[PDB]
Amino acid sequence: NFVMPRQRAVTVERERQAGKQRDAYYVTQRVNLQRYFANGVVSGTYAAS
Amino acid sequence: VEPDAGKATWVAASTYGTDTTTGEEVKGALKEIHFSTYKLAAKSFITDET
Repeated sequence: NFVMPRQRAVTVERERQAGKQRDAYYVTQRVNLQRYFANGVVSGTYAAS
Repeated sequence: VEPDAGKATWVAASTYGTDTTTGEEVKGALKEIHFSTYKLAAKSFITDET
């Protein structure tokens, strides 16, 4: 529990056509974070005053 | 017969791509020139008895 699923890692790609006096880099992955059961994380408070 | 070209507008020194703000040069039309050949003629005669 707390496991992060992914089906594409970080990749890096680039163009030039149909640019215009430019080269440009793209980076795109696929991922998320999931609370499996109900609980097992606790924090605060630690409020305000 | 083609025509001259052209004028290109220089950039504003800050606009280096997206977008370049240079001229749009319109594709020069090839102009036809056609030639027309006119005719003339003359005739003459004499009779064999003259």
